[PDB]
Amino acid sequence: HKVLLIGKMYDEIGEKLLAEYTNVEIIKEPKQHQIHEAIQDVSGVFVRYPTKLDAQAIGLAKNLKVISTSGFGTDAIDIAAATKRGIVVVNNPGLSTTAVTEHTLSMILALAKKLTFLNQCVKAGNYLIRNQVQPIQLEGKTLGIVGLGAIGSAVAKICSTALQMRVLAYDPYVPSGKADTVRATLVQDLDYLLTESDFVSLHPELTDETCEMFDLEAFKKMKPSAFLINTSRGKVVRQPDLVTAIREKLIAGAAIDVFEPEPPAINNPLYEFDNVIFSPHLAGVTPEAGMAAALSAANQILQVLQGEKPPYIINPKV
Amino acid sequence: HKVLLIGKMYDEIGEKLLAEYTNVEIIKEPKQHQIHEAIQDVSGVFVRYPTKLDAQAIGLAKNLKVISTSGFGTDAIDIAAATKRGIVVVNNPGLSTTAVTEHTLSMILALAKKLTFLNQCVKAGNYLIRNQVQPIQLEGKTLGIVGLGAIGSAVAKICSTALQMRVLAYDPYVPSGKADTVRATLVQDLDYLLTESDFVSLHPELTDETCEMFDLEAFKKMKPSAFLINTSRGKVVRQPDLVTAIREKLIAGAAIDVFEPEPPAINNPLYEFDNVIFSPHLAGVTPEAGMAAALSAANQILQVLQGEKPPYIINPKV
Ligand SMILES: NC(=O)c1ccc[n+]([C@@H]2O[C@H](COP(=O)([O-])OP(=O)(O)OC[C@H]3O[C@@H](n4cnc5c(N)ncnc54)[C@H](OP(=O)(O)O)[C@@H]3O)[C@@H](O)[C@H]2O)c1
Ligand SMILES: NC(=O)c1ccc[n+]([C@@H]2O[C@H](COP(=O)([O-])OP(=O)(O)OC[C@H]3O[C@@H](n4cnc5c(N)ncnc54)[C@H](OP(=O)(O)O)[C@@H]3O)[C@@H](O)[C@H]2O)c1
Ligand SMILES: NC(=O)c1ccc[n+]([C@@H]2O[C@H](COP(=O)([O-])OP(=O)(O)OC[C@H]3O[C@@H](n4cnc5c(N)ncnc54)[C@H](O)[C@@H]3O)[C@@H](O)[C@H]2O)c1
Ligand SMILES: NC(=O)c1ccc[n+]([C@@H]2O[C@H](COP(=O)([O-])OP(=O)(O)OC[C@H]3O[C@@H](n4cnc5c(N)ncnc54)[C@H](O)[C@@H]3O)[C@@H](O)[C@H]2O)c1
Repeated sequence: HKVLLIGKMYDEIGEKLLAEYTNVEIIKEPKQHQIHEAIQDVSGVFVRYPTKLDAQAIGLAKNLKVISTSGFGTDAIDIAAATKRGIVVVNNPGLSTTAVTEHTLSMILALAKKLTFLNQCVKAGNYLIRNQVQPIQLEGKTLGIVGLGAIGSAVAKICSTALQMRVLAYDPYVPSGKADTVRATLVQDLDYLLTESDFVSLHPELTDETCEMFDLEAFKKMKPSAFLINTSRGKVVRQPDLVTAIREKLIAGAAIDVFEPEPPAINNPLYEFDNVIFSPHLAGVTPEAGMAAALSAANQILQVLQGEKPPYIINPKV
Repeated sequence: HKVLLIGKMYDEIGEKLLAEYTNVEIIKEPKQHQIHEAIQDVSGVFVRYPTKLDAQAIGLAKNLKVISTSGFGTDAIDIAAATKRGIVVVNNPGLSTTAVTEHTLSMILALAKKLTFLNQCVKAGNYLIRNQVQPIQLEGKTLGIVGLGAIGSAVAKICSTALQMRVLAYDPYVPSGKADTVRATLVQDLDYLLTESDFVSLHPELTDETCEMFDLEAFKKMKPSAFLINTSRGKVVRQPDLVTAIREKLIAGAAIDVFEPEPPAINNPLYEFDNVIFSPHLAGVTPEAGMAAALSAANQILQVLQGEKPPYIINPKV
């Protein structure tokens, strides 16, 4: 059996696991022709997010039996083309809770302390900015969490207890006792969260219900002094609404790690604003998180080649 | 009685407290001649850090009975000239523990997530940096704390419990039980802290013993992958040693909020490096912290004018 890695894994341990049982070829940032030639006789494919696996490549891969993404997202793979050939598409979700939690805290604190802005002011000799702008004390402020899942709960717990924040959570699919557990208050009215919050951090699953759930109307209800943090999925925010909200001062700032579409263009209208900070979809990509996802991707590839059913099938009908 | 504020307070509540009992004049970023004319008939003086109160101004102030700084630092005031005239010099220390704790966490997390760097990479269209640089997971890393006082203990507590870090503390004037209380380990050998730590955060009092205690030899013992965080006092670091340490990759980065001297010059050699981030001595300057220091400065000014002894006398011999 031969296996093709389109893009490197997040940690070489998954590659050595694969090399012990299959013939592996790795290609980095490939052109389409490289993909076409290397995929023809291969049994398994790994795809480093967010590069795309199209129907032409899938059709050219005569022996292909398993496709594994690098993380949770499967929007870059032509899943329909893979199910038509009966090819298993496999996921690697939920291995980066701690990484994203830490990343969310870093971005909440960064906005609160105005870190990126005050850094340039000092590097530009404007230390006298001490007399103009002031950092925000997180203690006693209200954090609003959209989505009280694995990451939302962990962020909720740290902010209420260690950082002494009041935390509200909006999540229609969770009991109020789950908020109590992490010292938060569940709220059924998103409006109450939006009007109450000094910081809003998005952690919901991307559904039809949450797609673009943060639009202009939401940004109007938010405090003008409040900040948005999005480490969930890019589609949760209606991007031009955020541009307008930032421009017209409907909110005070933003920190985002997830874009729509991905990769974002080099002329994205949000890059202009100084009160909007960015990270290139790395909240879940620490060495520890990458090692878990790499081992998970290798394992699910091997199990399919050995006929054992893997845990994270995206198209269980095949 | 008349009172002069050289620089604004960190919150207008101390000024309204003063105006209720005295005739107040406020001057912002003044030239020396403004200070000389406004100080002659005044009974009390407030000095916004870090502007200087020199012996000429103190000699021109015939009715001056109390000088209060804005915060802990008194190095900008000619204390010797004030004691020669029997003038009380008063401090306002210890009112910003929570502010500095939060600020230290923001800077530890910022360095760990490479925040300022990854922000420019996205704003410059280099989202593909995902494949080059990776953030650091704080869980299980070793934090070394120099100075287990009010702020050091609070930082220690949050990092060991909420952030799941291993914390070592070096502090010759503290029992090992104090480290146990915040889930840290006291270490008597600074070398052990330096060689063990992935992040070193400075929180000691500035003494002869701690002055420039972080020099080149210390930076050599630190891990090349480790980061320095300094929110204590600028004199704790030998500044050109840090420039050398950063240049020659003895440490991996730095986040500093306190300079030597203050204010720092516009051509400070550290501004060049991208792995060194800055804030203009604002770790203790949140609205909540400023309001406490402002009320404390007003109160100590009024008590001296009313002959009641204030709590934070710097020259108790007068
Ligand atoms: N973590 C972040 O990246 C982050 C988060 C929030 C805010 N910020 C930035 O921080 C700055 C402070 O804004 P704010 O939230 O405190 O509200 P603000 O009312 O805009 O700022 C308060 C004071 O700072 C002045 N100011 C604003 N921008 C300035 C600048 N570039 N240079 C010098 N002075 C400036 C304002 O003067 P004028 O009204 O005359 O301009 C005002 O006197 C803003 O530029 C904002 O974009 C950055
Ligand atoms: N919070 C912060 O501000 C902070 C903290 C730490 C590090 N940093 C910065 O982050 C960058 C990553 O450094 P590292 O700690 O991960 O060790 P590193 O070995 O210098 O970087 C690892 C990979 O990233 C590449 N790299 C370094 N700087 C780059 C740049 N400006 N643009 C594109 N690629 C770059 C390196 O390529 P080459 O070896 O060929 O250059 C190497 O392949 C460094 O520039 C460092 O100064 C920022
Ligand atoms: N930036 C990254 O690298 C990265 C890494 C991993 C995950 N993520 C994303 O972060 C987000 C959170 O991940 P997770 O592990 O906590 O997922 P999770 O499944 O554990 O929790 C998601 C929550 O969303 C809630 N939710 C569903 N509909 C909602 C709605 N209309 N309003 C509010 N909440 C709703 C669900 O009830 C659930 O509690 C996900 O979107 C995931 O794709 C990002
Ligand atoms: N950036 C800011 O805005 C700001 C604000 C307030 C305080 N600070 C500074 O932060 C630092 C910490 O403040 P704090 O309130 O916790 O003071 P603190 O008095 O409560 O604690 C200081 C600690 O330093 C310890 N120490 C003394 N000598 C030492 C040595 N050789 N090695 C290691 N430790 C030693 C003392 O035993 C004490 O525990 C101080 O230097 C203070 O001036 C900065």
